[PDB]
Amino acid sequence: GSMAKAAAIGIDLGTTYSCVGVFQHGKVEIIANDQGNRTTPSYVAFTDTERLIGDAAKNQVALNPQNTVFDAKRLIGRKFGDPVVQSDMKHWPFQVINDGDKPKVQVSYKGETKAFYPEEISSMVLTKMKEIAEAYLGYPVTNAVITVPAYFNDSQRQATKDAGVIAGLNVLRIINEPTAAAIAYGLDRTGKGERNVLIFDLGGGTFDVSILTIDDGIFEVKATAGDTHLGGEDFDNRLVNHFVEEFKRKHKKDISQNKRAVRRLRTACERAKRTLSSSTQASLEIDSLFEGIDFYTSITRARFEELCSDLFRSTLEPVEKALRDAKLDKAQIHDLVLVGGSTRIPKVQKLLQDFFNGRDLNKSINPDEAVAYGAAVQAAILIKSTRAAA
Ligand SMILES: Nc1ncnc2c1nc(Br)n2[C@@H]1O[C@H](CO)[C@@H](O)[C@H]1O
Ligand SMILES: [Mg+2]
Repeated sequence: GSMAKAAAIGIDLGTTYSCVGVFQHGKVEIIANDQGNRTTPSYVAFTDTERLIGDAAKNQVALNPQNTVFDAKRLIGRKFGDPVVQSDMKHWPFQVINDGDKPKVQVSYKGETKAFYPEEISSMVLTKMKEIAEAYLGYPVTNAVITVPAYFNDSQRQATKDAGVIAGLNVLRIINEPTAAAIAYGLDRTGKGERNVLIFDLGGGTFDVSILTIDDGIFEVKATAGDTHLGGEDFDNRLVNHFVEEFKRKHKKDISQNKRAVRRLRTACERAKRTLSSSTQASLEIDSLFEGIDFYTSITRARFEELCSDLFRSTLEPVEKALRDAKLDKAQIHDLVLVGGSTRIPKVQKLLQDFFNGRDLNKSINPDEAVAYGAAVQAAILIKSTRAAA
């Protein structure tokens, strides 16, 4: 009669990390990749012999910075002359070239110089997310919902669809990331009446606040605000500067000019930062960090909180701005939703909860997974083809 239909997938195509989910048996499964990771780095690396995507690309970045591409989402659908592009290029070790006022990333790959459009790099990330899903489902996947930031314009949305098409995916719909996080919590399934929802999205490099109004399952974006210069990497930087100073005090040595030592320090700082979200202190243990000196130390959650105190407080400025733009008072927000791994920081949670006079934060769906979760819920809804009974 009618053959069983393959599941459709939800993909959060993130700036730094991507995530894939599938809605089956009345629930979402966020799919781990073959290294056991529930999120995959949005990285693509090029060598003389291979094209590596995800963890394999990020894990070899230290010695191949010129040919390992990341942050293509910051270039997608933008003109080469866009001031955002021009500023971002100064921070990237890979080459960005001008092709008819359209940026392309240029690398050494399989014996040649090759340039790729941002949508081609994103299609490579989407191919890896599709393969992650197919390894779990055990059959080919065709249909997907892909998410984008609410502030993406028509060109940025079309370039994201183009990336899905290059990857061999049928793009069911491009949906906003804050909308997908709200869908993950069923905030569009609460019946008749208006609900005001604030999405608090703190990423690796950027911070976004969105205010949505939901009325009978219909979403309206009421206000967006944020800080392009606020993310998890800024907290890592504060710990790096702190430990560089500590090594100077303790051993009378400045490590800051050995890239390997700085990199090993930063990698350790990011893990210590994650431990501090669950524990009140964390050890830092690096063997032969510089001049054969073992660096065995610790940091309390209180000291880390003091180090990033101004940065954590600054998340409340875009919250207040978004509320003024939406013409709403904080008491009028019905639901608060946390998105991004950096939102696990207890002090970040406390500052926001205190701002909203003790209100509960929706954080039960892993914040680095909520967007893919909502996208998977929507993908299953979009492929339904029920014919009405008489
Ligand atoms: N448990 C956690 N506590 C604090 N931070 C975290 C945690 N988990 C993740 Br993931 N992060 C950070 O989220 C960002 C995602 O690009 C990176 O800066 C990660 O370091
Ligand atoms: Mg995100």
